Amino acid sequence: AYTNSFTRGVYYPDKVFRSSVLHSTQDLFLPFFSNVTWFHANPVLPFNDGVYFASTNIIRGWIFGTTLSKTQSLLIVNNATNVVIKVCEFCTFEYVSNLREFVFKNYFKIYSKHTPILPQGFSALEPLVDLPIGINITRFQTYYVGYLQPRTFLLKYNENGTITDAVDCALDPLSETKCTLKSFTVEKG
Amino acid sequence: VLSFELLHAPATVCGPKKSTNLVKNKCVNFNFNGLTGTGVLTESNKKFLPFQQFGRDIADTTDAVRDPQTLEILDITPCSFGGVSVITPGTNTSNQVAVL
Amino acid sequence: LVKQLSSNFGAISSVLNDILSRLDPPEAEVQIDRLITGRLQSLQTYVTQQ
Amino acid sequence: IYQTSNFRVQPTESIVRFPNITNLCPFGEVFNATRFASVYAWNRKRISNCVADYSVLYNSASFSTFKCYGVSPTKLNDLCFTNVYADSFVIRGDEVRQIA
Amino acid sequence: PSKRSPIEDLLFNKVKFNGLTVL
Ligand SMILES: *[C@@H]1O[C@H](CO)[C@@H](O)[C@H](O)[C@H]1NC(C)=O
Ligand SMILES: *[C@@H]1O[C@H](CO)[C@@H](O)[C@H](O)[C@H]1NC(C)=O
Ligand SMILES: *[C@@H]1O[C@H](CO)[C@@H](O)[C@H](O)[C@H]1NC(C)=O
Ligand SMILES: *[C@@H]1O[C@H](CO)[C@@H](O)[C@H](O)[C@H]1NC(C)=O
Repeated sequence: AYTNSFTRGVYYPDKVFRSSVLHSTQDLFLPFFSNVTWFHANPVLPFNDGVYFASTNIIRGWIFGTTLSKTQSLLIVNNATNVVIKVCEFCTFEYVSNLREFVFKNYFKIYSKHTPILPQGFSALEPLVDLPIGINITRFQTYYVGYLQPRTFLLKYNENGTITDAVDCALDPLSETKCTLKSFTVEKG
Repeated sequence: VLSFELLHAPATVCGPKKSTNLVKNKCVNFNFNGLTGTGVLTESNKKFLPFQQFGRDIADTTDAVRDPQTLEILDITPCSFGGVSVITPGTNTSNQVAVL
Repeated sequence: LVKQLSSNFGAISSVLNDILSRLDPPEAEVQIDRLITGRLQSLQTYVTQQ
Repeated sequence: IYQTSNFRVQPTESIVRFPNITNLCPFGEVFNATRFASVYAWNRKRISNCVADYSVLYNSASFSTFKCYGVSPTKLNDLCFTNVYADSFVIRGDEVRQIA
Repeated sequence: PSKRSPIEDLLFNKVKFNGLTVL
């Protein structure tokens, strides 16, 4: 089955504090009201340019790599004790550090955010991982699966610097007018 | 071949330079692993996320900066400045002036 | 007018102190000239409209 | 009443704050290596969390070509970076002008 | 306190820099 994305999968584009300002930026985002493939109870999926992942203990982790064998590949397996991150042929790299969302994208960037008991609403995502490893990824294996596209967004910051609303600048003509006017409310005309 | 990027991300490599102590409420030319500028440094109460270092405003200007070593947030304000106007009568009558 | 202060105008950067602390005076002059020309044109337009 | 000049407060002190670390950067492992790689299979090495010192490299006087695009070599010991890429290979003497 | 008419009050109730100043 399929599901609409509603308004989900918006992270912090950069690490610069802002407050009470309407900022417009361009980056890879999950388009609003987009179809997300549904999986339950598990084959491989293409990576393309960034993947959105969301699920609702049983989940083990995620693995990345073109052949997923003979060439270098990613390996990110979570653990009850801490977390295990290593990269080598199957080393070349090692590292240890309701609703669960992840915005894995490709160096390697990871964002995460957990919310109490897909729902309708808005909630941002904060960055956690910025490991500098460079290698191609084409296939992904490990819920719901999303994808990223290069669409500009309009972001709204409250007084404390927390994102509370956003506009998809390429969704509808009303959204285009909102982005052009840099306002969330449009007067008659 | 050496290639740089000079991005605004948290710096990792630097020159062999040294470091001094912080001074507040005095017009100084700060240099925090780059980012040269002049202004008055006070204590900023703005809430920062654990991954948030640089502050910005409607027109940028980098109003808030976090300490690299001690890891403390600060506020940046430009030093006071303004024009000067001279108020005088005609030189025929007298030659005394008052400035504004 | 305020927003027009953050344009490269063909220079390596839009920060005067940044481009001054990175290049020597032998070759910082071209970037400085580009920035000067852009900002002067912006001021001229603003003054005419006013 | 006439306007004559402008008033501006001058700075008094200098503030420098760099992240204090002592990991001398591994440049010898790249410049002194016994065997380099073929140009068609050049070798890349990342560099991070090191205190670089380009002054000693610039004063080795054993190099026949030191061209820096977008930054002057003398001013290299005053600014900070996010990451540095170093890659090396071996080519003929005629083709040295094609690396530009 | 400002000694203006009710209509004037109604009219009056209905309506960090670098080199820029207001006189
Ligand atoms: C990764 O694999 C794809 C598919 O063959 C290829 O186009 C790409 O060049 C590879 N990445 C690198 C860095 O060579
Ligand atoms: C911002 O933080 C303050 C606490 O410093 C809190 O009282 C206020 O509710 C927060 N703003 C919002 C919109 O929640
Ligand atoms: C700089 O020095 C202070 C005090 O000696 C120390 O707390 C801090 O961790 C140092 N910074 C780095 C990046 O090591
Ligand atoms: C390489 O070896 C020479 C030999 O003395 C030494 O002077 C130099 O510091 C070493 N490292 C580099 C980067 O040249």
